[PDB]
Amino acid sequence: SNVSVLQQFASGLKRAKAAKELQHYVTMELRSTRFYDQLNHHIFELERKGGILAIASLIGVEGGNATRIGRFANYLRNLLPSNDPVVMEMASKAIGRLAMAGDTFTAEYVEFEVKRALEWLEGRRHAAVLVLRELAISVPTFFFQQVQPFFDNIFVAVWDPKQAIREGAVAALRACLILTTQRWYRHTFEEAEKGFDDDRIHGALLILNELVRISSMEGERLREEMEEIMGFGTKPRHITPFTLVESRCCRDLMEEKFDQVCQWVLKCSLIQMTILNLLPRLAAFRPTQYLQDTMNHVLSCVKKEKERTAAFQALGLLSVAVRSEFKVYLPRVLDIIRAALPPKVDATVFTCISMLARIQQDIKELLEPMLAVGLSPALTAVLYDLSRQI
Repeated sequence: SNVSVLQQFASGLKRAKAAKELQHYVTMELRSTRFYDQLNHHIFELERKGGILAIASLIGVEGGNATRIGRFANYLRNLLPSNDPVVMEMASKAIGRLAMAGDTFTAEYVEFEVKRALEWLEGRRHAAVLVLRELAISVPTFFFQQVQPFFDNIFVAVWDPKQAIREGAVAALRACLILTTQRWYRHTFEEAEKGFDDDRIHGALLILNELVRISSMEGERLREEMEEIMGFGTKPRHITPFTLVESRCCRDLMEEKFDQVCQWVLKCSLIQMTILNLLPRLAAFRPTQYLQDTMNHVLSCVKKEKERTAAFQALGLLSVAVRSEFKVYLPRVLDIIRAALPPKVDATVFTCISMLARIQQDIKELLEPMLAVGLSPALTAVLYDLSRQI
């Protein structure tokens, strides 16, 4: 569109931007090459979010080509070393979209990014971590090419005093460990124990919970389903239309967690959040001293604010995991819920009530306040699942 194209580009660069990007992608679906490259260069030079949007959308829609990959690789390699937050995450998304394009240059580009990430292992460390996460999720085959340098550099870079590095690198370790288990463990456990022996608390807890959770998917399945929250006999139309190491170390994992949860009860919110997330899975793997250590932190956090959601989620997982011994704290849990509801966050409280059902006739008396709270999709789905199961 030349002039109109440049105008729309400037407008998008200066909700509305998202709509403009979507329209541009839809137009690229139907649809010169030099003009498109020049427009991309103008938006790139000018703001950065619009440039990355245009580059990624045009690449993904129009399809990867040798000239396009060669011209846009320089733009990406210029964006990566220095940029601003949020824009970096968008750039990493664009890198992932280019990675999953499925071209001959994809292997070279992925190896180049992985090697530079390893060399790096703060707009650089976080960028490398995000790229590693995306490549692990998208291309396990080329992500498994470098595993020993992966572990060796990450086990040193993670324990640096940073938060975003921890958040991303733990997820990268999640993907790597999942791939390894589907297809190292001793080195991971040794490094985690050395680090554990307030920054060096939640990282070790996460690393141990990785082995515990991968060994036992039952605890993770409930969390995944709650986070998300025809017939064979039909006659087809007569006219067809056109168409081991994680089990033997899990004990030590739970052991080094029952003490950390008791120690860092209120040290340096983030640590409490991670502990609340990780305790129920460990108890689900192996439930009284561990149970008491988990109960203290969970019950303490439930009463407090800014952690009620995750604390109740952990409480529900604990109720599912421990059936008989958990009944002692039922009056405390019910009283806290009956205190929290009248103020109306409570959607997750309803979900945890559903998981607790996942029973007694007292639920008939408990029906009235939940209904009196009000309408919510979580409440409706919880009631429907309750009627299904019981």
